[PDB]
Amino acid sequence: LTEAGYVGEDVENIIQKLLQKSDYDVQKAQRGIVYIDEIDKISRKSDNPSITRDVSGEGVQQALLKLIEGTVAAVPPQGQQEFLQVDTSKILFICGGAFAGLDKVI
Amino acid sequence: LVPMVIEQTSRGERSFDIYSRLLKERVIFLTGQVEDHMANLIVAQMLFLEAENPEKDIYLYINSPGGVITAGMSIYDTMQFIKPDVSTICMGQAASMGAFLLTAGAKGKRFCLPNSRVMIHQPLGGYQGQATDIEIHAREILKVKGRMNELMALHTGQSLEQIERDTERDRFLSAPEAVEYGLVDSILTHRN
Amino acid sequence: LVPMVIEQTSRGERSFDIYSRLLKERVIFLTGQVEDHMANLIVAQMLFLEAENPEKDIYLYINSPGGVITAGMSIYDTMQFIKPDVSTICMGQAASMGAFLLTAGAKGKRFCLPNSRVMIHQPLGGYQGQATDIEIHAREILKVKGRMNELMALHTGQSLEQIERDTERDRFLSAPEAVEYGLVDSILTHRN
Amino acid sequence: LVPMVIEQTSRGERSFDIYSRLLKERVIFLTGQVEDHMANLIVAQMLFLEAENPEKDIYLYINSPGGVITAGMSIYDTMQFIKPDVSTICMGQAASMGAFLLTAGAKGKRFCLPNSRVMIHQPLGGYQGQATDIEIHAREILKVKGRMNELMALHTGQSLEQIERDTERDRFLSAPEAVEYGLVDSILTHRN
Amino acid sequence: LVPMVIEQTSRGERSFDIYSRLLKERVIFLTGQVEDHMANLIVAQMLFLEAENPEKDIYLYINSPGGVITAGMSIYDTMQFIKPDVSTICMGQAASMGAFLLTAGAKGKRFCLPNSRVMIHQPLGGYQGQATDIEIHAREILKVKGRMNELMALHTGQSLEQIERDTERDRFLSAPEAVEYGLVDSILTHRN
Amino acid sequence: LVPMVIEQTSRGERSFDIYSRLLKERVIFLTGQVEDHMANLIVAQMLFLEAENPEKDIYLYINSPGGVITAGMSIYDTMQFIKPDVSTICMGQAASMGAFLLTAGAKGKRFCLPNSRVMIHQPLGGYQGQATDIEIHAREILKVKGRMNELMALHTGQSLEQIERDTERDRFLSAPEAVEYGLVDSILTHRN
Amino acid sequence: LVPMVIEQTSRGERSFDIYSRLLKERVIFLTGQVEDHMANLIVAQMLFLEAENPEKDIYLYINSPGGVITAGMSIYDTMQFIKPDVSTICMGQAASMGAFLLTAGAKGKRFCLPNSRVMIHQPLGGYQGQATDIEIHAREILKVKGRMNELMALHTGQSLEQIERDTERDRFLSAPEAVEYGLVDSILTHRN
Amino acid sequence: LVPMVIEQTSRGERSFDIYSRLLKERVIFLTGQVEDHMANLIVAQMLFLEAENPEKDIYLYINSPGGVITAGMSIYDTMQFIKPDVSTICMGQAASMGAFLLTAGAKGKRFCLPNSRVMIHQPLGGYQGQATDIEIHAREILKVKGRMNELMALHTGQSLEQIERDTERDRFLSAPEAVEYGLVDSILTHRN
Repeated sequence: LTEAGYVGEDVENIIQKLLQKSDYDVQKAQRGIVYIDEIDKISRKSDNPSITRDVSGEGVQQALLKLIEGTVAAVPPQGQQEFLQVDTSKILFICGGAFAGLDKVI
Repeated sequence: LVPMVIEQTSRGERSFDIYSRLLKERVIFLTGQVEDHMANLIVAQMLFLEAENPEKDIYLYINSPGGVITAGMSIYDTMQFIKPDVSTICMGQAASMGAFLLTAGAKGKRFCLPNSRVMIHQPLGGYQGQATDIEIHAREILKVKGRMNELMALHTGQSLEQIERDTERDRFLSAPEAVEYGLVDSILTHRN
Repeated sequence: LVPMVIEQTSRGERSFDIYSRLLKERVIFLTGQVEDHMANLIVAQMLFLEAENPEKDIYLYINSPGGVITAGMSIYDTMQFIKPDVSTICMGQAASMGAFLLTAGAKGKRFCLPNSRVMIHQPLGGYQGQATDIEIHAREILKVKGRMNELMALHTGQSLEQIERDTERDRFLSAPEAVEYGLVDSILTHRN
Repeated sequence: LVPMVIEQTSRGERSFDIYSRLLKERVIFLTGQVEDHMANLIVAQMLFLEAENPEKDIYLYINSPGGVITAGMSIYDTMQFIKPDVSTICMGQAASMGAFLLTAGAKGKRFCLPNSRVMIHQPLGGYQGQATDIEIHAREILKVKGRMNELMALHTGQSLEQIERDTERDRFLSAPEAVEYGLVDSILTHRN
Repeated sequence: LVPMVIEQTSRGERSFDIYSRLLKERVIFLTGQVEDHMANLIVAQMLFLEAENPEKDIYLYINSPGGVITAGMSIYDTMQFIKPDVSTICMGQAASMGAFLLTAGAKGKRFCLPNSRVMIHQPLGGYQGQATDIEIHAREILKVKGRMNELMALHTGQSLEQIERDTERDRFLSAPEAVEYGLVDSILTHRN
Repeated sequence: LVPMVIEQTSRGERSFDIYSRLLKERVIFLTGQVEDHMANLIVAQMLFLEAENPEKDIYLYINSPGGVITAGMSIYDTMQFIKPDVSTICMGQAASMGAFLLTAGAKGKRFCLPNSRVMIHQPLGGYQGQATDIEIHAREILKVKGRMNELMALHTGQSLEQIERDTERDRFLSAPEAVEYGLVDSILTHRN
Repeated sequence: LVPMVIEQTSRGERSFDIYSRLLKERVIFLTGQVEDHMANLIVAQMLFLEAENPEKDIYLYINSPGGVITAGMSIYDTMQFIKPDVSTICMGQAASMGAFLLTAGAKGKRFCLPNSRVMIHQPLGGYQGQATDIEIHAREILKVKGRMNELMALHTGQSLEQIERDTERDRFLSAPEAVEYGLVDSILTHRN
Repeated sequence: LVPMVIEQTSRGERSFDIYSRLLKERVIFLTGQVEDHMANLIVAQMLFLEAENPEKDIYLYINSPGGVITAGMSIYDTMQFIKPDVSTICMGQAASMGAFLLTAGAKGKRFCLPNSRVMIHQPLGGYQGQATDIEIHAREILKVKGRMNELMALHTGQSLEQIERDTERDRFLSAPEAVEYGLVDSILTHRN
C-alpha cells in the first residue's frame, strides 16, 4: 500500500479483493471483514519531523483513517469509468504486525 | 580515556560520554584545581540546566584541592543566581574554595560522603613590586578574606568572629564534624 | 573536556558542545588571557551572530586577567561596529582589558555578579634597543594609554582627568563600586 | 590508541571501545596512580551502572601502585553507597590505596589472581611551614591513618591493633596470604 | 576550542566550523605570526574562493604581528594574481608583513578599524659565517628591502624616497594616519 | 598513524583500524615496554574475546624488551584464567617479561619466527631507605624471582636448578635454541 | 586549523578540508622542511593522482626552505617516473632542495611568482668519527653534489661547469633571474 | 596533515586517507626509523593483505635511515613467512636495516629509483656493566652480525666472505651499483 497518486498500490485496492469473495456484490461487501497485515511496516521510520512525505509510511495511515472509521470509497469496476461506491462503515478491519522494538518503548 | 555509554530512548539509541550522560541527569562534576577555564564549563552547564528545567534541582560533585578565588566566585554567583536549587555533594575532599562551594549549596541539600575531609583557610595571595602597589594588593586580598568569611558565616550559620578565628589557619573537618559546623546538612552512607 | 548537550527541535535532534549550544542563544564566552587567537575567535562569533539576527542583544561573559591591548581593541571595535547591542556580563574578575571590554557594552546593558573583582590599570609594555627606538615605542604606548583613557571615560562617563588619576595605579572595584563608578550599569543577584 | 569492537544487536551494528564495551558488562578498570580525575571517572561509571541495574554486581579490576588518599576514599564511599555489590579482582598488584579498595568489595566477592602482590602501608604525607601548621597537618594525617586502619580492620576482620602493627611498615602479601589475612576470600585460578 | 554553527539550507542543516562557515562568505583570517604553513593555508583559501566565484571580492582580516617575508610574499602574489579583488581589513594591529598585506589589497577596498594600529619597518635578518657568505646574504636582504619599499610605495602612492625614510625605523600609524599615509582607504567605525 | 581498512560483508560495508581489524580475528599485539596501562589494554582484549567466543584460541604476538613485573603477571594470570587457549608468537624479540609471557601460552601453541631473539634474566629492582625497609623489599623481590623461576620451569619443563642457573644472568636464545629449552614448541618459517 | 569546504558534486554534497579539496584537482603542496615523512606523503599523492588520470598535468607548489636530499630525491624520482607531467610553481621561497624540485618540472610548465626567491647551494653535510669513516662519508657527499649538479644542468640547461661554479656558495635568484638562468620557464603575474 | 581522497566503487563513494587508499592496492610504506611500534604496524598490514588475497604480490616502499635490528627482523620474518611475494622499492635512501629489508624481497621483484642511495653496515650496539654480562651482550651482537651477513649473502647472492669485508665499515651503493652487488634486481626510471 502507498499514498494515492503514486506507482505503489492504493488503499482502495483492499476493497477490490473483497468484492471478488462476495461475487461482486456491494450489499455483501459492505458487511465483510478485512485483516490488514504488516501494519508495523507503515510506521514512521524515525522521521517524526516529516522531512519528506512517507507515502509508504505515514501516507498509508492517513489514507486509512477514513477507511477504518467508514467512508464511501471508489473501487475500480474490476481488477475507472464507473468507480463503484462501496461503503466501509460496517466493515471490520483487523491489523496484524510484529512491531519489532515496541518492547523497548513500553 | 572517558568511556562512552548508550542511552536507550523511544526514538533510538544514542551515544554520549560518561560525563555528558550524567549531565542530562542534572549532575555536574567539579574536579581538580579551580581555574577560569574549568569554572566556565561549570557555569555553562549550570546555565544550560536551568533552561531545561528551572524547577528541578542540580547536583554538583565537589572533589578538589581548592583553586583561584575569582574563578570559584563565578560558580558561587551563578549557583545563587539560578532559580534551581544546587545540591552539593563532597567526594574525597573539599579545600578552601571547594569547601566554600560545598557550603554554598541550597539549605538541606548539602551532603558529604562518610569518609571525606573538608578544609577551610583564609585566602592565599602575594605580590612583589613597589611599596605603593603592595598596599593596594594587600588591601584587596584583605577585603576578599573579609567578604569570604561573611559569605561562609551566612551559609554555615555561625558568627563572623567564629569563622575568622577558625579560618585563620588551615582547619580540617570530617563528615560528622562538617555537619555540626554547618558546612553540610547530612551524610549519605547507603542508598535507602 | 567540554561536555556535549542535546537540543530538541521540531526539525530533529542535534548534538552540540556546551559552548556551541550557548552560541545559538547569542552568548559568547571571553575567558583566559586575551590574545589574538582567542580574540579573533570572538570576533568571528560576533560577526556570525550579527548576520543571523542583528536585532537580538549579544551577551558576552568576561572572566579573564587581561591581555594584549591590540587583541582587546579588535573586540571593542567589533562590538561598536555591529548594530546589535553587545551586553557584557562580568563573572569572576575583569582586569584592564576585561574591564575595558566590560564597560564597552551597550549603555544600560552592562552587568556584573555581586561577587566580582573589577580591576583597571594603565597599559604595560617595554622595549629594548637603541635610544631612538625606545623613544618611538615610548610615544606609541603613551598614545595607547591616552586613547584607552578617553574611551573608558566615554563609557564610564567620568572626566578624563579622574580616569587618568584612577588608572595610574592598579585599582580594584567591587560590584557595587563599579556601578557608581560607571563601569557597569547594574548587579545581577537573583533571577527575577 | 585503543582498539574498536562491534556489538551485534537487533538495532544494528554498534561501534564500541575496548573499555566502553566492557563497561556494558559492568566491568570497571582501575589502573595507574590513584588521582582525583581518574577517581571521578570510576565514580561516574559506578553510578551509571547502578542506574542500569541496581541489582547486578559490578566487577572492578584493581591494578595500581596506590595514590592519593582523598581520591581513593571517593571510590570507597561510592562502592559502599551504591546498592549493587562491587566485586574487586586484584591483578598484577595492589598497593596501600589499591589494597584498601580491593578489600572494600562485598563479602565473598573480593577475588585475587594466583600471581599478584598486595602491599599495605600507612599513609604517606608531608608539609613545610611553621610549627603550628605542621602540627595541624601532622595531626590530620594521623586521623587518616587511624580511620584507614579501622576501615581495613572491619573489612579484613582483623583486630584494630593487628592492622596497626602490620601497616606500621610496608608489608607485601601474596594471593594465598591475602586470603588468610582477610583482604580477599578466594583466588581465581581458572574459570569454572 | 572552535565553536560549531549550523547553517540553514534548502537541502537541510549542515554543521560548519566558525572559521569554515565564514569561508563560505569569502572571508579569510590572517592572525598570528606569519609563517610558511599558515601562508600556504591562506593561499589555498584564496585559490578556492576564486574558482567558486571569480567575480566576487574576497575579504581578508589582518591581525598578525608580522612574520617571514617569503611566507608573506606568497600571499601578496596570490592576491595580485587572482582576478577577484581582495579586500583587507585591519583588526587590532598590522606589523610590517601585516601592514604590507593590508596595503596590498585592491585600491578602494582597504579598511582599518578606528582603534587598529599599523606599524611599518624595514626587513629584519641576520647571518653567521664567512665574510663572503655575509656579503651574499647582506645583498639579498638589501634587495628585499628595496623591493618591499617599491611595492609599498606603489600601493600607498607615496614617493619611493619617502617610504625609505619612514621605514628606516618602526613607525606606528593609527587608523586616521593610515588613511592619510595611503596604507588604507577608509575607516569602518559603524555598520552605517 | 594507523591505516584504516574496510571489511566487505554481505550485510554491508564497515571500516576498522589496522589493529582493530585483527582484533576481530582473535589477534592481540604486545609491543613496547610492558606497563600497567598497556597491560590493561591487553587484558581487556582477552576478556572481550573470551565473552565473544570462549571456545576459540587467542593469538598474542609478543615483541617487547620487557618491563614491569606486576604488569606482566597481570597478563599471565589472565591467560590461565580464561579457558580459551592463548597462542603466543614471538616476533623480533622477547625479553625477560616478554619471554615469560611467550612461554606462558598453551602447550603446542607457542611459536617463534626463525629470526627472533629470546632473553631470560632474573627480576630487576631497587629500593632506597632505612635498613628495615630494604629487608622487606629485598625479601619480596627474592620471592618474586623464585615464583617466576617456578613458573618458567613448569612451562618450559626444565628443572628448578637449571632455570635458576640459566636465569642468574642474561641468556640470549635463538629461535632454534628456544625449542630445545622448551620456551617454544615450534618455529614458523613458511605458510603451508 | 585547516578549514573545511563543501563541494556540490553530482549525486551528493561532500565536505573536505582545504588541502584535500585541492588534491582532488591535481594540486599538491610542498611546504616546510623536506623530510622523509612529508616526502612520502607527497609521493603517495603523486602516485594517487596518476591513477585517476595518467594524462592530466599535476601541479606541485614549492614553498620549502630545503631539507634532506634523500627525502627530496624520492620526490624527484617520482616526478620523472610517473607519466603525467609535473608543473612546479614557486611561491615565496625555494632553497637548494626546493629549487631542485622546482627545476624538475616538465619543460615549459615550471612557473614562479613575481616576488619569489630561489636559492641554490651545494649539499650540506657532516660526520664525526674515525678518519676512515670520514673519507667514506666525504666521498659520498661529494658524489651527491656532483649528481645534483648534473641534474641541475640537465633541467636548467646551463653547462655543468657553470652550475658547479655558481653552486659553490648560496646563489639568490629572483623570479626574472630564474627564467634567464633556466630554473623556471615563465612568471605568473595575472590571469590571461 | 594527511589528505583525504574519495574512491569510486559499486557500493558508492567512500572517503580514504592517502595512506589507507594505497593500502588497498597492497602498498605498504616503511618510512622513518625502524622501531617495534612501526614494525608491528607493517606486520599487521602484511598479514591483512595476505588474507585479503594470498595470490597477489605486496609492494613495500622503503625510505628509512635504519633502526633496531629486532624490529626489522619482525618484518623480514613476516615477508618470508607469508606466501605472497613482497616487492621492495627503495625511495630516497635505504640504510643498513632498510637495505636488509630491501634485498629481502622476492627475487626479481626488488626495484630501486635512479637517484636512491643504499648503505650497508655491520650491526651497532653497546652495553655498560660488569665484564661477565658485557661478554654475553658482546657475544650476542656478533651472532646477530653473523646471522645478518648470512641472510644478506643469501639474498644478494655474493659469498659470505665478501659481505663481511664490505659490511665491516659503512658502504654506500648507488642505484646502478646496487644492481651489480645483488641488492636490487632492476631500476625504475619511467612508466611503460
